[PDB]
Amino acid sequence: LSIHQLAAQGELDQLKEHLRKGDNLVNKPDERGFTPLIWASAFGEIETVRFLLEWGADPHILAKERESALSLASTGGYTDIVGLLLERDVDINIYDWNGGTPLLYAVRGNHVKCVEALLARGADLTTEADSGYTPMDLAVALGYRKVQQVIENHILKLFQS
Amino acid sequence: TLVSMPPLPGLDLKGS
Repeated sequence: LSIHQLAAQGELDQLKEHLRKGDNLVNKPDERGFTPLIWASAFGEIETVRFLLEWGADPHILAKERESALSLASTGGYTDIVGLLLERDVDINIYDWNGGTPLLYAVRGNHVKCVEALLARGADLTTEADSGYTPMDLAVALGYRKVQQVIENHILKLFQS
Repeated sequence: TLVSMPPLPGLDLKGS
């Protein structure tokens, strides 16, 4: 398996062996521009994500259509991975050409805890998808009532001590 | 075993 697939599948012992030399191979893009970290993030492989970040993998890298580790983790509702990436100062509002942001993806997947985490770290609630929907618009239109409540509780705090 | 990168979802209401 490629290093990308080793990362995706959480084959960490094998991944460590491939990386042994410790050069820029950690950030190697595949044919679509995905790094091992993006693959691990997209599959919720927390231990592999932790290892890659601690090794020094660049969490900011965008793939060929602007996909990021943060947006793919958020799409899958992987709150703990989202938190790990945000501790490395990734752009919480990263936009990609599919039209979204981490917050939009977390809302679209009904990922309550991930929405909560993104808002707690200051993700922008005003930013519309290219489709014209804000995160609240999506939550309301889709009937995701707990997501709606989480958004409402955050909005409360924005305007009150 | 070669796993497939998930898509970023559409941000409209298509497919609910």
